[PDB]
Amino acid sequence: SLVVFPFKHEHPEVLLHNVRVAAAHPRVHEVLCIGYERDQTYEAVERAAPEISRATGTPVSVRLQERLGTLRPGKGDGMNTALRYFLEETQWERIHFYDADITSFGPDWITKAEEAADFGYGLVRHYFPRASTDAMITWMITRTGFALLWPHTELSWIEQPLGGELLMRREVAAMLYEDERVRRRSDWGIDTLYTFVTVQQGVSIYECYIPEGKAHRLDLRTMLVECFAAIQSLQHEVVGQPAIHRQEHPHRVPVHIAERVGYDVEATLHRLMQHWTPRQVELLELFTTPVREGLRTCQRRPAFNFMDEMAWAATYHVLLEHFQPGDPDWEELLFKLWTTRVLNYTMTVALRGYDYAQQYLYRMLGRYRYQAALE
Amino acid sequence: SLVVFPFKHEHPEVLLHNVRVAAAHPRVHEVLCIGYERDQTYEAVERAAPEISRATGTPVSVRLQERLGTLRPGKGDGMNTALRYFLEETQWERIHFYDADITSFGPDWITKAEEAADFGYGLVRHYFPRASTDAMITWMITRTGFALLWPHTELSWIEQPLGGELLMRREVAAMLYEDERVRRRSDWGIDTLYTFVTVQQGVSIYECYIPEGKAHRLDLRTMLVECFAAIQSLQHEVVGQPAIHRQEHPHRVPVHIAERVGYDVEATLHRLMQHWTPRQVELLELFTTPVREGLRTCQRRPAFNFMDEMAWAATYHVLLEHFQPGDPDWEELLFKLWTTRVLNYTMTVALRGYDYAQQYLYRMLGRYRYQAALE
Amino acid sequence: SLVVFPFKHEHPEVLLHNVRVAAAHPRVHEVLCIGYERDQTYEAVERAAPEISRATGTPVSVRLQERLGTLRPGKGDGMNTALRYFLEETQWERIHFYDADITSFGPDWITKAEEAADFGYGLVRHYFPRASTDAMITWMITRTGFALLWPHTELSWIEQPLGGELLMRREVAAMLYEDERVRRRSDWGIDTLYTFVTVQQGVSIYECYIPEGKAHRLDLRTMLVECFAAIQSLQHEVVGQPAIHRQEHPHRVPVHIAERVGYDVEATLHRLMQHWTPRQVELLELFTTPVREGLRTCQRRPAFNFMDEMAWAATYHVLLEHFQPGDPDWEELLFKLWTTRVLNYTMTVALRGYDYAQQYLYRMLGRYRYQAALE
Amino acid sequence: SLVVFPFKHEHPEVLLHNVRVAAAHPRVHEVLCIGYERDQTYEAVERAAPEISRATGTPVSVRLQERLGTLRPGKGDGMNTALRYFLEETQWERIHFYDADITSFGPDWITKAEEAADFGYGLVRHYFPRASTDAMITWMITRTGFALLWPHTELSWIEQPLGGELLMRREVAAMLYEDERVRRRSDWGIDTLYTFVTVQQGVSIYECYIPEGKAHRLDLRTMLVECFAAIQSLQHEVVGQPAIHRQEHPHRVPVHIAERVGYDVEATLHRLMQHWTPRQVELLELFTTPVREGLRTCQRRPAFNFMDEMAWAATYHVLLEHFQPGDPDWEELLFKLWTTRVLNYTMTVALRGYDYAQQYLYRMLGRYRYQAALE
Ligand SMILES: Nc1nc2c(ncn2[C@@H]2O[C@H](COP(=O)(O)OP(=O)(O)O)[C@@H](O)[C@H]2O)c(=O)[nH]1
Ligand SMILES: Nc1nc2c(ncn2[C@@H]2O[C@H](COP(=O)(O)OP(=O)(O)O)[C@@H](O)[C@H]2O)c(=O)[nH]1
Ligand SMILES: Nc1nc2c(ncn2[C@@H]2O[C@H](COP(=O)(O)OP(=O)(O)O)[C@@H](O)[C@H]2O)c(=O)[nH]1
Ligand SMILES: Nc1nc2c(ncn2[C@@H]2O[C@H](COP(=O)(O)OP(=O)(O)O)[C@@H](O)[C@H]2O)c(=O)[nH]1
Ligand SMILES: [Co+2]
Ligand SMILES: [Co+2]
Ligand SMILES: [Co+2]
Ligand SMILES: [Co+2]
Repeated sequence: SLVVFPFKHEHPEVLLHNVRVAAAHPRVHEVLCIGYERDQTYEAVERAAPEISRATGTPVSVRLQERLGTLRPGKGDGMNTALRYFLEETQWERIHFYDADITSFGPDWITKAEEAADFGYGLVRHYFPRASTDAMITWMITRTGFALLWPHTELSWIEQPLGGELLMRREVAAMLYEDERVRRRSDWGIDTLYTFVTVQQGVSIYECYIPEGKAHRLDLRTMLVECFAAIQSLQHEVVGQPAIHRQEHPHRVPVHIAERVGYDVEATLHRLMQHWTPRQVELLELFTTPVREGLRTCQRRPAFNFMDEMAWAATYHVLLEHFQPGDPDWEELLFKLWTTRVLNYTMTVALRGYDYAQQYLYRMLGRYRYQAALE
Repeated sequence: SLVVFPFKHEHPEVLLHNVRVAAAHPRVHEVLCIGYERDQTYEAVERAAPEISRATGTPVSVRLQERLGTLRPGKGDGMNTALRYFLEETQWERIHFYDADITSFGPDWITKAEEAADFGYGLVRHYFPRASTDAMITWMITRTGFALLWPHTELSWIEQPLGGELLMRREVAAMLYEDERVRRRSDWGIDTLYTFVTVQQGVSIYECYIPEGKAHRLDLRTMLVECFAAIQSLQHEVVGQPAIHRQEHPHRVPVHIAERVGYDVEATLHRLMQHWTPRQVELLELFTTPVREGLRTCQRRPAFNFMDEMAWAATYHVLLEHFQPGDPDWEELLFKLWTTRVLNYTMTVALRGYDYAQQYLYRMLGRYRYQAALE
Repeated sequence: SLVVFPFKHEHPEVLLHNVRVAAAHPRVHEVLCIGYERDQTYEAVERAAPEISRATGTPVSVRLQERLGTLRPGKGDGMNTALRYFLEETQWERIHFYDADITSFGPDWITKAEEAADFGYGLVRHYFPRASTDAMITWMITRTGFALLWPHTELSWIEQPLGGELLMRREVAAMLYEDERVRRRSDWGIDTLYTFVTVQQGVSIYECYIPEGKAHRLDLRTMLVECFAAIQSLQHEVVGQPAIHRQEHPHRVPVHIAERVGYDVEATLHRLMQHWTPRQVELLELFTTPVREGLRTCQRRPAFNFMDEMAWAATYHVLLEHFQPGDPDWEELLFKLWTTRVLNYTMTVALRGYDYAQQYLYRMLGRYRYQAALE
Repeated sequence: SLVVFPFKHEHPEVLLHNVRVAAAHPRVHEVLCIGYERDQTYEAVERAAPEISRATGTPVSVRLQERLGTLRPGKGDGMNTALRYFLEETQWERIHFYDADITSFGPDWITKAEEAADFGYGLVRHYFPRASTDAMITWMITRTGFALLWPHTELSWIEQPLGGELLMRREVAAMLYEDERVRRRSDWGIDTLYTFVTVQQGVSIYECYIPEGKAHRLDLRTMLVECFAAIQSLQHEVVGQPAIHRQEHPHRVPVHIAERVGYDVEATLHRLMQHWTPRQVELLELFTTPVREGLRTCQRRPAFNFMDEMAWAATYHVLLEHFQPGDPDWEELLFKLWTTRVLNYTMTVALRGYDYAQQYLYRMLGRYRYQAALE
């Protein structure tokens, strides 16, 4: 198997540790790191590589990403470069991707994915326990979108559709790399695209649980806009009824993960009152009253009680239809709109406890799916 | 929709309450109670029925079960009689079954099923939080069997395959009632059969979670042997890869359920030393040494440490191949064998806490599925 | 025993229920309700009383509170009126107080206190599980104060020093009513004074745990200022080393209590920007820089990250030394100061989970006790 | 301070690690290991000592225990030897004891005790989270005894009265070593005696919480009889009302501790049926019927449902009055009697979950204290 670590700016020792873990694994035949630019991380890896592959017997190499897509040159280009290399320059049966920033990485992650692949599956996705104010793009943007636009499909059931830790087999990777839609997604939209098109092609999927969680490095705005844009670009797509989808049963959350805070609330409330623009005030005219009045209040004081579940779904539709990717005002507006949803969820749900928050989030997708199936 | 309550011996007020709840529901067009015999429960319902249907506007009636199967006349005959009535004497689009003994029954159960049915599903199964020493037939017999015999299929993933609370639509019911295999299962085997053949036909299934649990009346032996027999009778069947199967994400277990005890341990230990027979001691010759020696010890003192996970799987295969349904010695032997498994799980797993027990049980099915895929 | 319910404005049926519970208890010899004014609740009780005491055999009566203290005529006057009545016009050995608003009241509360009293104790205080954003006066004002000013004593170890549910025996009541310091505390300061002087007199105290919690009616400002003022007035008091103090071991919090929210965050954030005054801005000159700059920001936008644990202790000392009871500006400033503490605790601690929040609060008192012992 | 590790047979590296931890601690001026005999552990320490003390600057030495008591030469003699050494041959202000077998020992244990000592306390006891089937001597024998014999005192409130991890200051040590009762307790009875007489002298006590628990090496019979014997020997003692006793607030149990099993159930059930004697059967004549009949059943099959809470208290009184220390039949009978109590608790309480078990155990002491205060 080929194991791939895409990296942009990262601590050399963190990446090197993961590289060494992967190389030492009996089922890994090659390690490839794909870099954004030729920075210090890059040179650090390039120096260590001869040594690592000499010690473990499995070859390790670095490359810059190629420009394969047509959006902002980001992780997509990184990942698709690995796909191309994997497909065109190696003979290996399977490819793994893991984020380079991971500090809780162990041989077990590779084993669990390899074993599931042996069982037949075409895509194996790792998924993790998460703090109740983490993963707000995942929940309020990706999974919400999937639920609202493809309620009868497997999409919204996938636990971590943005996750960069997965194993695909050669034919699945070929399938995706062929696909014009995924190829062009050079930015943060790439994981969304991998998730969507594998499901749309009826690839069978297993979700691995990694009980110890994904410790990593601790931009949010860019990721938010590009994820939403990814969903918007797919909105007219047609998806068949489910292929095989199974998920390893989750363990209880680790205490240290259940007990941490996703963000700085004071700073977020502040941020909500900044970067206003007469054009944004105008754009709000497109939204339902509660939302329009709600968000306008944020010029003077933080307001978010208005942005409950049903308000957010209404807002999501309007965004789907009018959001202009690349327009600074629309991006700021999406950022602010989403922020109020996060804040509302934080104060009315997250503050009720980890378990309450989980039961809520799942019920939220269910309510969205049901509503969607009504129209 | 038609709502059906199969009853044998039950407290009249308990059943009448459930009947009244169902009749009052806006989506229920008829209630049917199917009785084993014409006892006091029966006459109680028959007297109340004119009154209830007058007050709610939806018709309510009682009938004796018909003899439709070829095994012991039990619940199967009860449920298939309802199927027949539903298919042949009404025009309704959907049928529910709920156990008559349920005391925690509420309009919600009907709503959740009807809503899932609207979504498209062919079978909707209710499932509940359960005490860690409950559902030992479910886990050690049914789910174990499904995992060991059809590891690549959806069968072992179904949460409560013995569950009597479900909704099917007309074509799914027709399809089951048609089927020689389910029709003949007049005994406790019926839920196993409903579960098996719906999955084998690729019916799409949704599992509803009812967070408050299923409070009901608190024979075990009969149920055990007939459930095992059901599985044994299906052992040569071939099952395709999964159809659509989705399950509502579960809430945390209610405290009162997590904190209760499934059985009397002292009495069970005693029961293990009773009803011995020279023929049973001989039959043990067919089992691996640890098991044979283990079970033999039980003539003098309770012993069960020997009956771990791998020992039970070995035992299971031997049972599948040699267990003679209706033979008193085999039934007693199955009962004792299983009892050791339950005791072993109780002392080495359940005693470790509710969560540990759950993570264990799910991993057990996984280990069994993996092992089965190996041969 | 005499059981006493002090009431101001309450639902007649809620109080009448509690009255009836107490009167029906075999250990209760009289029930007394003490009213603030002769409103509808009062007339409701006065009408029902003859009937209740006829049915249960134990006498029930209502009275207006007398003016016995020298601050705002509030709960103190209510409770001391009961004390006077108890001591001067009855011969009973023990007196209970319970808030009239309680809806989870049961004969058990009385039993548990009566049994503890039998054991020998002089004061029995009931304490309950509480939502993690509840009891912010209790934690940030009363317990904090106790820990900061009397670190070596039992005071800060009392679970719910503001609690209105307790049982005292005749001599304890006599001792309190005698005391000019407690007599004069006619306002919300009274429970603080009851707690302080019983500990100062070395009365032996037992804390009863009521596992179901105290459901009650759902002013904050007046209570806040009067509680703080009570502490301030005691600040030069000397207190001896601990007498007997024991507390029933707590059960796990009920889910419904752990999962509810103390307050409306948006509204609180808004309130923090209101009722400013040039005089308040000036008064801030007396506080450390982080706090002064912090609170000032609140004229434009909510700010509270600055008001951590240590910042709060710093603030507390300044308040102890300069806060003028009755001065509208000081009262407003204390309200805002405390609100920022609550917000800080909410976002950095409470959001981490009920358990984390409890471990934190107890460590906070520890950190405060230690710090105080240093000077 | 002097830190003492008493050892009998232990893994050299485990003890040496703890010695090195203690010596490296800035507050520790000397380490002393006290051995049972001159075995391998002993020689291993004797060799390492020069080296350790050389490296840390704080002297380390080993000695055999002196024979100072009049019972079996065990741990008591070991600890009292340390006491003597401390008092007679050093000038140090404080002494710690820690079990030598501890594998989760850290500088933190010493710090927490030293800081509490700084606060004024005479005795500091460490206490830990424990598995719900651990500490059955502690609960069913020591705490139960203290509750039943001295209900109005602090004794039954001490968390871990058998605990070997504590810090005492010079005068407390002197006071104990002076005392004929404690001196003569050369066996396992010693911790019981340290606990009892410090409380009887009104020494102020603080209980430190060590949240990570006490991992140690995994005889039971001997310990059981000598702990019971200790309590029996004190039964006519008179104890005053409480001196100062405070306990650090506990954190949530670590998962790994909540999830482990204190013993082998099958083996225990077996053991209950062994080492019977006609004289034991006769001795049972002294006990209440349910118990006499119950225990007799154990000759044929395990029985324990009979040995609930009230049955155990009745049994305890009989034992207090008739148990003959040193009589093999009485010792066997106590062992069996206790074993049924443990089994009953295991099956009716422990199996209900860790929290339920704790709430139960504390209520048990409460029920016992109340019952005791009745006569
Ligand atoms: N090659 C490449 N890697 C990237 C790029 N952007 C992010 N990454 C890497 O993708 C992985 C996930 O990114 P990260 O910033 O940790 O986002 P996270 O998903 O929030 O954990 C990390 O290894 C990043 O170094 C990019 O533009 N090119
Ligand atoms: N008609 C009919 N109903 C039965 C028969 N046996 C059991 N039942 C009913 O089927 C439902 C489930 O039975 P129950 O004894 O509660 O088993 P459990 O809850 O699944 O353990 C109850 O309503 C019983 O009254 C039978 O032979 N005929
Ligand atoms: N007699 C009298 N009772 C009062 C007064 N103020 C409050 N109470 C009562 O004291 C009890 C506690 O007050 P409540 O408003 O519920 O405060 P809580 O402690 O936050 O629950 C209730 O029964 C009130 O009706 C007062 O001025 N006089
Ligand atoms: N000096 C001495 N130490 C002993 C004796 N018996 C036990 N110990 C030590 O006392 C400590 C506690 O004993 P241990 O067997 O671990 O019992 P437990 O941890 O309380 O169950 C350990 O360090 C033992 O090595 C004895 O007779 N003499
Ligand atoms: Co990352
Ligand atoms: Co039932
Ligand atoms: Co109230
Ligand atoms: Co030990």
